Amino acid sequence: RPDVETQKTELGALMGTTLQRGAQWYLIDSRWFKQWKKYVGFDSWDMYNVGEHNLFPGPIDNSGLFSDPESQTLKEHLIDELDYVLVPAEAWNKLLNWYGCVEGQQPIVRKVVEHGLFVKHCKVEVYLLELKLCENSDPTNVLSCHFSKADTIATIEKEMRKLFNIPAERETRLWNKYMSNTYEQLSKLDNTIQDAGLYQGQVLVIEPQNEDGTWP
Amino acid sequence: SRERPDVETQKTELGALMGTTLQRGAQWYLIDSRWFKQWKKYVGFDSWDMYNVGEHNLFPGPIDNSGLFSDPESQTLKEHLIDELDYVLVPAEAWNKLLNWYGCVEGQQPIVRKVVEHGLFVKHCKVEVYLLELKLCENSDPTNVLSCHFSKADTIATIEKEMRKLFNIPAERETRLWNKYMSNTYEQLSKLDNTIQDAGLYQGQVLVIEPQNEDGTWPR
Repeated sequence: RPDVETQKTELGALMGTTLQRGAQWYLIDSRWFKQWKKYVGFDSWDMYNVGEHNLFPGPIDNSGLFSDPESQTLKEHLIDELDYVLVPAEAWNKLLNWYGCVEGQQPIVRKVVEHGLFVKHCKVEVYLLELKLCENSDPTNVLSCHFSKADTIATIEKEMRKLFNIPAERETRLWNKYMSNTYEQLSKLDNTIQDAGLYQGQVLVIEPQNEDGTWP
Repeated sequence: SRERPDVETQKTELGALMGTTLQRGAQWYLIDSRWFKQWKKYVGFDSWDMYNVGEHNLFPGPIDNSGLFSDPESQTLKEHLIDELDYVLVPAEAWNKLLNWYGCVEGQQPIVRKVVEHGLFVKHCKVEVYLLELKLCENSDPTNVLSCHFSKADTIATIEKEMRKLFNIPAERETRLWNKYMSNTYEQLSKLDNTIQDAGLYQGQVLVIEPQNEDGTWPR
């Protein structure tokens, strides 16, 4: 880990990284990151470095972002710039090389996706859609799976063929079980998961065409 | 009194505004996404629909933002609204067209916000939907606290400029600005240079300005 002046410079060179679709960004609790800035005097370019030595932040600690310490599920309702900051891969690597991280904490990496109801703009997708997937012929075998809001219904079917070994030449119908025994067919495989209005923990069942031609 | 062109023209005029970038100082408007997604379906903005586009039963009616207020009367914006989920932001030209075309529910004012540069690391232009509220007070009258709203991009110096105004403090009079938030002790806000976001001030936080006495002593 080089001295604070050098850490300010190397990370300052990354100040202007733009969001590009598909790029990976990392979350850092802003408690840790704000302390780091005070330590290196990041928000101040004077002849003499202004960092505060006793604010040495130690290992990167994201435990504040976690609902559970064991599982490191992200808390819900975190606000960018308030609860955490987003750093490009290059900056994350520098900070991690320099400080290490709290034992057990996996890096919080997320991808840039393009979205918008009107104007399109990029953002880092911090919360993915969690779905429960199962196969018509064995409704008890249920798998949790996470999808991007920008992924399509096609993405989902494809994933389900993979998880349940449904031949790609076979015919399928995808059903949203949105109530006890009430189902809607997902047939517009072209559109995004948002366009479909699926909720977190939503149950989807895929139904393969029987080998004879019939339909369960 | 109402000019509204056909849906294809509506689609094209708004489509032409989609290349608008966020620029510091620009004014953008919030529209409840429920209204806006219905307008998109009505005009076939995303895809053509042979059975629904232009049809009267898709007409979205007057722009209605009431689902965005926490207070009907005062039209205060709910907190924790999510961009692209609860509302969409549109450029001023687009807002003008939509309001002209459709009007709005009687009594509703436009929800207008400005683009600022901010960020804890990378600085981004973003529409600032929530200003930061701050309680301000003189050292000599801690019972008199005014509430003010500041941009996250505003500087400590901007707050001092404003506190001097409110409490009538002469330019040549020196001041100290004090910040005590969950602390046990007053910290002095000394770097007038940095932004409210840099300084990490919190919503509804109190801060106090202490003017130097004329004789040179300090009140604390």
